[PDB]
Amino acid sequence: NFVMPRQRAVTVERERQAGKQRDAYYVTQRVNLQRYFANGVVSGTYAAS
Amino acid sequence: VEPDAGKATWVAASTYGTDTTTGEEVKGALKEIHFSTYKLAAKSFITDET
Repeated sequence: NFVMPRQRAVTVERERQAGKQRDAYYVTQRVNLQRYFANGVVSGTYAAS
Repeated sequence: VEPDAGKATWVAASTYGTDTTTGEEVKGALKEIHFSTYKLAAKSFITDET
């Protein structure tokens, strides 16, 4: 529990056509974070005053 | 017969791509020139008895 699923890692790609006096880099992955059961994380408070 | 070209507008020194703000040069039309050949003629005669 707390496991992060992914089906594409970080990749890096680039163009030039149909640019215009430019080269440009793209980076795109696929991922998320999931609370499996109900609980097992606790924090605060630690409020305000 | 083609025509001259052209004028290109220089950039504003800050606009280096997206977008370049240079001229749009319109594709020069090839102009036809056609030639027309006119005719003339003359005739003459004499009779064999003259």
